[PDB]
Amino acid sequence: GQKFCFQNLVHVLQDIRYQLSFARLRNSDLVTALDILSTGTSLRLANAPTSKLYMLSESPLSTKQILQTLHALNMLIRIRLSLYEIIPTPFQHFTIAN
Amino acid sequence: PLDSQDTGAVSASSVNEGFRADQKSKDGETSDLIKIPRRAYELRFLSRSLMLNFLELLGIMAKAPEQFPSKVENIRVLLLNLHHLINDYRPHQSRESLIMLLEKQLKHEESQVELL
Amino acid sequence: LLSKVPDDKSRFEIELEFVQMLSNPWYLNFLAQHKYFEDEAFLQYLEYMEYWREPEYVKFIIYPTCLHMLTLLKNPQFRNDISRADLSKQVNDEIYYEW
Amino acid sequence: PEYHYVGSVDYQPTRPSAHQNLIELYGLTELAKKVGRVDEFGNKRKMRRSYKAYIQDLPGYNEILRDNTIKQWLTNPIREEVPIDIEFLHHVFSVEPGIIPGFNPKVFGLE
Amino acid sequence: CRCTQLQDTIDEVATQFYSSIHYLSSHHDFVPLPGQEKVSDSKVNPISAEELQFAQRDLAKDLVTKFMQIDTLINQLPGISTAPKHQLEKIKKLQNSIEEKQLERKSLESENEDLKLQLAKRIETFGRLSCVLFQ
Repeated sequence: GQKFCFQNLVHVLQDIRYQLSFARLRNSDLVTALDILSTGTSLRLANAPTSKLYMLSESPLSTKQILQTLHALNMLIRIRLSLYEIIPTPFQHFTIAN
Repeated sequence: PLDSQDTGAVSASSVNEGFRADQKSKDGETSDLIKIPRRAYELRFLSRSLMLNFLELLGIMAKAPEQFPSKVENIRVLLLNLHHLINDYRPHQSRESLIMLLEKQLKHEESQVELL
Repeated sequence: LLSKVPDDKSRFEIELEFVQMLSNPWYLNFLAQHKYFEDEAFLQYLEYMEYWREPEYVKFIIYPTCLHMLTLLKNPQFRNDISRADLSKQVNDEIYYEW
Repeated sequence: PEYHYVGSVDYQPTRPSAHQNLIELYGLTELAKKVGRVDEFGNKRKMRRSYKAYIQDLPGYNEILRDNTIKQWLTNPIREEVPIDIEFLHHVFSVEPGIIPGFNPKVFGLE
Repeated sequence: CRCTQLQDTIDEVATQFYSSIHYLSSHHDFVPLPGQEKVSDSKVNPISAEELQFAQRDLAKDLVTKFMQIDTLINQLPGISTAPKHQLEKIKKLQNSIEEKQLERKSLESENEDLKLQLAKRIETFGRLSCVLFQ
């Protein structure tokens, strides 16, 4: 019975420690909460390679956007080509199309 | 639940307090002749008290083990009060952390505006 | 065509828990093995799960992952690869690391 | 100026204490003398693993068997008495002197 | 930050309570009295008498240091009004502030992108012209 007493005390102490973890409260992860305002876990996607490879964008594509992409793209090929190192001389005349 | 857990709901709560808007309470009472903030003093007090109650516990183990339930109850309420009170500290801390975050967004905003 | 037998309150308790299940990757893997992604009804029910992103509703959801998981599952090639065990482990490990 | 819950309850020590030599206290020392591994003179005490020490006194070659029936006779104890008709058993027990096959008197252990 | 860590320290204290007692119960206790010490060596797993004393002294030191740490952290603790009015007002000021700064950014950003389009056109003229003429 005396031994049982020792053990029993240890178990009660563990139990109240358990209740202890149940009673504390920790400062909010506002980051995750704000990400979930916008309905994704932005963290888990950016971080993950399998997410980013299997991620897919929202289906709307702004057609005014895609024009502006095109403009910036053409413009960027001009950038490249003007400072692209090697053009073959038969290629020396080029048109930066649409 | 729909709201967070309550300390009075679990066991007996050793103290109560409230601080006014834009004011804090600190007083000078004598145990080691302290002159310090009032919430913190109640804390320190509960902690040293817990220390002592544990010393008691060791004793009642080496002298009469079957008596421990009483004393571990002392211990338990002391810890639970410690926590309930620390919990009373947090909401301001969460708010000021949000403040610091909003301050970061503003800083990025003004810096981005000026860079532009 | 059996008559529907649902409950109002119960099915939002349930739809919350189901979203949670969607957070688990292994549940997605089993789901794919069982070829639940073959059914169009399932995919419409997924869009019905989109109601859970709304603020008052998402305020209830416990595990954020599911939301992300849901957008992940909108790609069908992803569905056939969560049938795969290797990718499954990749996903689990990816959370575990974020965690 | 007083901390809470400190000395709230007074307790006397436990009635028997482990620190006391309980063998003496409850008078088991004579038992230990009688059954211990070591004699009080210091010589060793031999104790058969079986109870042969008591079968040793009794006549006959006696094998040691394991039968839990007396336990069962205690789980299902019987009523207060059984009827007994001496004359019938006298009649039943008169047996002809002829031999009995397959039975040896080794159990008798006369020789 | 501070508050959560201190919370962790009191949790640490409780864990130390039962951990300590359990360690002590686990390790050798046999005390002979009058009689001679004798052990069930296997189940016993004894430790040296000196090892015992040293270990319990060490355990006391660890616990008292934990309590000192909690005390000093309580001193580290800065007093704050439980009332959120001051913070809330700060909050509202920041939100209004970032709002108006965001409006200014938006105006200057539209003007920016218009400018960018203009210069981009002049660029494009330059590039095709230069290429053709020199080549």
